[PDB]
Amino acid sequence: KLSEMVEEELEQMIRRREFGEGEQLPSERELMAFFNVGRPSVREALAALKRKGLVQINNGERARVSRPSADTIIGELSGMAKDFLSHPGGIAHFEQLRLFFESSLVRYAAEHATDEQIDLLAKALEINSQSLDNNAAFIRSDVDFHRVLAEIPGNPIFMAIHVALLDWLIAARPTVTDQALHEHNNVSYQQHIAIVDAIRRHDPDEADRALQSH
Amino acid sequence: KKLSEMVEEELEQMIRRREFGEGEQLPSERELMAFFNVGRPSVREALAALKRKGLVQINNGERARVSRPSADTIIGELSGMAKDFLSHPGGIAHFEQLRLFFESSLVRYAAEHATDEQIDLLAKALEINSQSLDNNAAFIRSDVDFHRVLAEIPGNPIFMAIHVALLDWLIAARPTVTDQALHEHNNVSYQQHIAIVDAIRRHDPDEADRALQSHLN
Ligand SMILES: CC(=O)N[C@H]1[C@H]([C@H](O)[C@H](O)CO)O[C@](O)(C(=O)O)C[C@@H]1O
Ligand SMILES: [Zn+2]
Repeated sequence: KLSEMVEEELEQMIRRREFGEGEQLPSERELMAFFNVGRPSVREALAALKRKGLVQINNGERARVSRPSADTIIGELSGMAKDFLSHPGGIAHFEQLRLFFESSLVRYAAEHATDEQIDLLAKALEINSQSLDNNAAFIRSDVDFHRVLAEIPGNPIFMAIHVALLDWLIAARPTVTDQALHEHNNVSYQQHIAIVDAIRRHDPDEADRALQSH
Repeated sequence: KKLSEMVEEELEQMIRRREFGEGEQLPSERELMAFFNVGRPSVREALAALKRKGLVQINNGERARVSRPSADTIIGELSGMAKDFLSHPGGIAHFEQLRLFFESSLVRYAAEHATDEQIDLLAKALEINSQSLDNNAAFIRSDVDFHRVLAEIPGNPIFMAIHVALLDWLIAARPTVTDQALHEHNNVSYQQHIAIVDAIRRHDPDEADRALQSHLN
């Protein structure tokens, strides 16, 4: 069990950046005095770290830390984020994460959007008088509103982030029906109108409140 | 820029607006060429991108059928997007601003909702900042932990894990200042952390937001 404990502490020390990305790990003898454990426990812990891919060890050299890659960190977070959606409280936690992003977007637009950008937002809400399918018009207005909103700050990754957050939720649910989208879109349209009204008034507090009115 | 990208974007928007439903066949390549007035190579590139994005399914050489991205496709797309942007000079700045937008909402939340116990957790994190001003590694750990304490205030385990992982990557990625600059550089970060906590103690979200923007802008 001692070997598991030095393994866990060494893994945490690696994540805490107490060791860089070099051969930085101490020798076996130092690890023994550091933890007050025997050479077998130290040897076993190092072997487990190597099998996990956390260190490189050659020919009785000193271990070299190899931090988890971007893909493994991302893989862990994404599996966590995906699993939570199967629980009702996971859906609530993920909606709040999305809300944090959308709050900052609507507050930023209210304080920084030019008149040209505000007109772009309002145009996204413009429903044609001759529109034959009002439900389709609301779906179109919904997509177009969020694209303009997410692009206002000029950051080229924001739009992909916003779309990924909605896609993430949709992917865990069975396909949305046309009928349920209709009442959701009607609700969304009202909330978008109030947000744009607040952005026109350059009022971030009002914009945030229209977003959160639930 | 490219004609194929223009066809890609318009087709994606049409898919997301349900101008094509979920599961039906997209019009044929020939129909798409006339619809957009582009050549077949542009249509094929566009459809290939839509397949990569999980917006269409094309199996065993069939015609494209509208689908929706799975979790793995979404993750793959975000990871490819981040690698493309980070390969440009200064691209990491786009993610620094991403962290800032999320943390702005977090500190506003903290100012309105933090309990007295949560404020004490924050004050304790400031103490570890003050004791770490002369070691880069230690101060970076104290800096990350300070923002972790903030990120735990909502009680949201998904936001906290992702947000902290993001800022931890960003803070540790910045090249280290020289030894002579280090003490005062860390002190600037520490003083700004105090101002964030002070605004949260006064339950003033506007003040907390302003202190956060001086910290990260
Ligand atoms: C003077 C200065 O720029 N300090 C910055 C520090 C350092 O970049 C970091 O500690 C590595 O030295 O990071 C922050 O605290 C942070 O990202 O949370 C913001 C702060 O503005
Ligand atoms: Zn900081």
